[PDB]
Amino acid sequence: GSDLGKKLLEAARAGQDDEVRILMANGADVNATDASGLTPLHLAATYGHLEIVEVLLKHGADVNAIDIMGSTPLHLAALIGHLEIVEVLLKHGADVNAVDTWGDTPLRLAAIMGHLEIVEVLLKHGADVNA
Repeated sequence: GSDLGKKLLEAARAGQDDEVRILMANGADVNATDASGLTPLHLAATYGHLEIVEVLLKHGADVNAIDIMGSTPLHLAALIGHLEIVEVLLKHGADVNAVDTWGDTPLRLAAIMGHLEIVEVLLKHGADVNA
């Protein structure tokens, strides 16, 4: 039979907000992970799907879920450059100073990418310049 968690990951990545809600109401685990540890929240945060990020969080998504590389959804939003998603993640308790496998924080990632508005937001939320 079909895997609801795999469908939830695909709906979160595709930006299908109606399907995300339906899947979860029918038993899809909000914290379903693929082979690399990516959750629906990691995918919605990467693809810039703000409403899906908010829906996932309201349904109990782990805001600080880490994949095999230690990337939290905040790392992914800061790297790509989704400002409103960074702000929503921080509001829901994202670890501003989370360090991935390469020793990078969301602040480092936003800085190297030249995402200055995100840099300022992270710093205002307690990003440690020495982490």
